[PDB]
Amino acid sequence: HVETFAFQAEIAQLMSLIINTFYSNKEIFLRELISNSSDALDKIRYESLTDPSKLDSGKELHINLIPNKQDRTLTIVDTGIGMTKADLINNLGTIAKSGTKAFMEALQAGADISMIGQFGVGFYSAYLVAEKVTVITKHNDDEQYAWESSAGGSFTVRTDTGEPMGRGTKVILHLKEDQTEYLEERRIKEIVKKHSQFQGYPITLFVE
Amino acid sequence: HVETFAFQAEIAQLMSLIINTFYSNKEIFLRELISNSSDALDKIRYESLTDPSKLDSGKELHINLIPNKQDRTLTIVDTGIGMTKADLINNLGTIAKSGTKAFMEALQAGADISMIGQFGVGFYSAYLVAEKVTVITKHNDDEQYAWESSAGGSFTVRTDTGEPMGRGTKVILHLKEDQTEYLEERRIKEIVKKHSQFQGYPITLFVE
Ligand SMILES: CCn1cnc2c(N)ncnc21
Ligand SMILES: CCn1cnc2c(N)ncnc21
Repeated sequence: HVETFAFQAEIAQLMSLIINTFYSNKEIFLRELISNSSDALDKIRYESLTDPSKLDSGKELHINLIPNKQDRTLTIVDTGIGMTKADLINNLGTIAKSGTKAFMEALQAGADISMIGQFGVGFYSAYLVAEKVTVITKHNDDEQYAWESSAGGSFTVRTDTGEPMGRGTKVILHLKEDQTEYLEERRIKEIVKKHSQFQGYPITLFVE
Repeated sequence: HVETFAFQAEIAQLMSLIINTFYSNKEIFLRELISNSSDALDKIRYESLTDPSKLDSGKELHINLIPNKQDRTLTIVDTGIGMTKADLINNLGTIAKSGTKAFMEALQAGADISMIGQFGVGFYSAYLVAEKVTVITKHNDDEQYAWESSAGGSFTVRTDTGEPMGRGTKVILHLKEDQTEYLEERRIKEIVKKHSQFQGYPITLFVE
């Protein structure tokens, strides 16, 4: 079945600022989520150094970028450590609150939105370009789940019925109608080469 | 007793470049290590969300900066997750190698040293200002250890005899003789306010 939850009020308010506030360097959402995938991979790798059996769910450590003009979605796939039910419901929220509140301070007090990842809340930069975000995720210790929000204050969590992925995370961006440039091959290569490309696992772009 | 180990050749070569290569924005070492402390704290906090008993070794989550003109040392203390014997010997090394090799690519191919933390190897920026670095560390699952290097290719690891700290990490910088400006109160406040001060735990400076 499906459970509906409210965002914490500060995450709710950050999400409203991102959605509305007119801002035209929206391409940063992609380095932020590639960066989140990098971290996830570092974590399952690190864990696998004292327990090779954590990799039983997959040896491959990579990030895939999969545009789809027909569904109008850009998907970021990584084979990182994934996320548990408590992560999606309570735990990531709690860790996010301070980063959030602080970021909202830096926003109304000078600084620009490109600095979201410096406060550990880059994930929400998805809402620059996406109307709905769907996250399919699987951690060694837990079931596969789907998390979904279109913002406006709430989110859903159901255990995921569909195709098993073994371990990792798949962020599905349902792109706003004026944001389709991010489904184009060379738009994508340009950003990926531009920003993120220090770290550090293979980033493969799937051509349609 | 004391065990002596060789650095991996790429860490050895990064450490030589940092030590020698004349470079005059050396104040970045401090945001890099404050940033490492921030991460450590995020990790023990995150872990404590599904197991409050991880905090049995200390509820306080903070970073202390302790200059000492007499011993000529600047110490960074955090009550983060700390580091185990395998972390100091094998595990952090392994995770560092790619970041390292890549950073050395960016160094001889344009980019400047301020970008060390972007490759997850900021810790080594200590050697801009320190001749010897001593690290006292304690993880819930392991004994207290001391790690020490003056570079030139090797490092030591002994189980730490002295004053128990409960949990966390204490980075002791034995400052080079021309680097004593980093023992001054307002030098320290200036850098700490300048760079790092988005995230996100209390940073307390101890006055002598
Ligand atoms: C910070 C939480 N978080 C955000 N993105 C991810 C991810 N792709 N994999 C695992 N955890 C994540
Ligand atoms: C990346 C490894 N690492 C570097 N610094 C620390 C630290 N203070 N506490 C825990 N781990 C650390």
